[PDB]
Amino acid sequence: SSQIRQNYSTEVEAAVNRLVNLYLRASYTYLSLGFYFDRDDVALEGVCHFFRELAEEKREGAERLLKMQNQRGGRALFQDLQKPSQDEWGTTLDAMKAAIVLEKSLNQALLDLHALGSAQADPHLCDFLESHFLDEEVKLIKKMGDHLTNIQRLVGSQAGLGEYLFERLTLKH
Amino acid sequence: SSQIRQNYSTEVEAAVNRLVNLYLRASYTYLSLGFYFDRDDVALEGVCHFFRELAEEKREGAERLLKMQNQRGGRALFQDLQKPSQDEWGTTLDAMKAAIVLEKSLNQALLDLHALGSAQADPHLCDFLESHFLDEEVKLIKKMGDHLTNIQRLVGSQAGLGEYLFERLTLKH
Amino acid sequence: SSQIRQNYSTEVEAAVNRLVNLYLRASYTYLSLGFYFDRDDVALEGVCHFFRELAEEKREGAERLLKMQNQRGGRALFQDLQKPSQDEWGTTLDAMKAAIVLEKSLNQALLDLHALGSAQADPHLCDFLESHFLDEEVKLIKKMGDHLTNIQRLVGSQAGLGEYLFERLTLKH
Amino acid sequence: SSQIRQNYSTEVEAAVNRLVNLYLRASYTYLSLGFYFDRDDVALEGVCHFFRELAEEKREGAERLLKMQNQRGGRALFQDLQKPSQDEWGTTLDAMKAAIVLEKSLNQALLDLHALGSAQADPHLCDFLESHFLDEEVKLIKKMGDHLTNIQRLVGSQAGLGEYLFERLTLKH
Ligand SMILES: [Cl-]
Ligand SMILES: [Cl-]
Ligand SMILES: [Cl-]
Ligand SMILES: [Cl-]
Ligand SMILES: [Cl-]
Ligand SMILES: [Cl-]
Ligand SMILES: [Cl-]
Ligand SMILES: [Cl-]
Ligand SMILES: [Cl-]
Ligand SMILES: [Cl-]
Ligand SMILES: [Cl-]
Ligand SMILES: [Cl-]
Ligand SMILES: [Cl-]
Ligand SMILES: [Cl-]
Ligand SMILES: [Cl-]
Ligand SMILES: [Cl-]
Repeated sequence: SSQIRQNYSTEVEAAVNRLVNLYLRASYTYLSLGFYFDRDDVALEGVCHFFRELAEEKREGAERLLKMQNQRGGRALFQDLQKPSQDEWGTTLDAMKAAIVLEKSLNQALLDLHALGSAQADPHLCDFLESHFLDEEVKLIKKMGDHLTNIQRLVGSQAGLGEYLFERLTLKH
Repeated sequence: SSQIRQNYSTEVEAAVNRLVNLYLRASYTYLSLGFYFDRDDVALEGVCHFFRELAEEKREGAERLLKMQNQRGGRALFQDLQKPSQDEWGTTLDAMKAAIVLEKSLNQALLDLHALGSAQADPHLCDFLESHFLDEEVKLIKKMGDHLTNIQRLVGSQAGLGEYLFERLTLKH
Repeated sequence: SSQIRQNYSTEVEAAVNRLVNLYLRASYTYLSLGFYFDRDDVALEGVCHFFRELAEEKREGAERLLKMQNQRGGRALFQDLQKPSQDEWGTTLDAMKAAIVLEKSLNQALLDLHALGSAQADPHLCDFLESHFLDEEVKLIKKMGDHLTNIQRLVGSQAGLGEYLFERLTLKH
Repeated sequence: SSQIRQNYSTEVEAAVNRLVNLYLRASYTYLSLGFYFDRDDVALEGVCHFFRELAEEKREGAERLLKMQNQRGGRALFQDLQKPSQDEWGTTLDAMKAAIVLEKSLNQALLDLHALGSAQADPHLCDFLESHFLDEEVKLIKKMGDHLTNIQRLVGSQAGLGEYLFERLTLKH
């Protein structure tokens, strides 16, 4: 491919491009989740901020993958970005469940790429994912699960009241 | 009218005087809303502060209109100020709905003056309203709508509890 | 649509959603332009930084449109994001010409939305575009044109040499 | 071997000693490259500094390997250091190509040691190489490739002029 490319399979190169597309899709999903909670008829500004911050983190993930692709001598290829799965996201409970599902899918794609790298004997790819993605995803998913449990505990008691309290007393605003 | 007056119609001059009267009326309404929430039998001090601050903003709006009237070479004319529409304002929900209606009426008067200025080819009037009124009104109305949604969410759960929480955890105090 | 919506046409609401999609498309295009110049076989890091910064500005444009859509009581709707028009962008000259074409298309969409707002008598939309988009686009397009002229002057003399010099002595790095 | 040695194969111990010899050889090569560019008849002081800094980094690599060898309870063994492959290194283009070849050979030796560690089930060796060598080598090789492209772009235009410009405007001096 390149003067610099060394030990970098076409299979990993393509899988990295696909991972960029997944991260950018996830970023777009979080942009939609954030602006839904800014609606005047939803108006949970801590929830909007929580998802806007995730939008930024997923775009920064994609950018780190793209930097690595060029450092390896691979070639970035972009594809269309599919729109998010919903236009309206329901309650904070519904939204957090959607978010966990999303992150679990990202985490499965990271694990699938790690396994490809291991099959291709590409230790720099495995190190990169271990250094910058896999621990961050486990930590995020635990935080989301904690939030889900707290929202569940709250909305089981009194849904509107509970959703307000969660936004006010757990989420940053 | 004046050594300085230029491109400033009698129709806009009169409409500006009427707008001053509307802004001062709105200021008076917010003074009544604020002191109602300071009643010992209502006692929502964040709500009182929210409306007292709006009272001040509407009087500052009127004063900016008056400064502009004199900068254009128009003549300020004051009329009686009608008392606010209610003597007691109900719950925080009722009060916020009254406030949104009030602001929407101010915003319609601004839009009507903008349209007059455009019909009279008065771009300094249009710039002035765009610079100092129209965006501020859209922003305020969105904030009020956000508050309304949060109060609704709260009082649908448990009215007294919800009203206390909103005052404590959304409004500044 | 909403408790707050006032003077906000369905035609402008839809056109704003389309403008968000154009700005996000442009952001994606600039992401591809930036990472192309980071290729080891292209390696113009000031050019990469110039387009990455534009990527960020166009995503911030989209986010400002989305905030305004919610402030007006419109509803954000997202569509698929088409991939950029090229996978490889040629020389700095070719890339800057692509970028000017892109910005001129954004500027035409802004002008078309301004004209719709004027036809719908929506002065808050016109103020918003005048305050935050139209001057910034004219300024950017002039800068790009200046760059284009300098690159042309350089590559007409000695293409590789000239492209290096432009990157080193005009672009930030 | 030792009171402390645990899970540390003789095969990895020997391969580490060989890697020390390769890193010290590379350090010596970069010392020769640096002083060649300090010749009065070559006189590219940014190029001299670039290779002297690499000389230092490769000796620090060797020293880190030696510290790890002792931390594992292996025994350092030193062999003769072969002289660099050339006495005169040509142009900056020629020198950077020599340097990339050198670094690719170091990177292949690191990958070969990683594979040995994986075959021997030595995760501390794999972690050590991933923490301190493999990412640094990928980053260095990308930088060198970027430099190579820029030098090529320059010397294709006007060789002496281009080499001066690269030294002056890319390399630190
Ligand atoms: Cl392959
Ligand atoms: Cl396509
Ligand atoms: Cl690993
Ligand atoms: Cl806020
Ligand atoms: Cl007149
Ligand atoms: Cl009277
Ligand atoms: Cl105007
Ligand atoms: Cl107090
Ligand atoms: Cl309509
Ligand atoms: Cl679709
Ligand atoms: Cl305007
Ligand atoms: Cl840099
Ligand atoms: Cl052994
Ligand atoms: Cl010997
Ligand atoms: Cl490892
Ligand atoms: Cl010196």
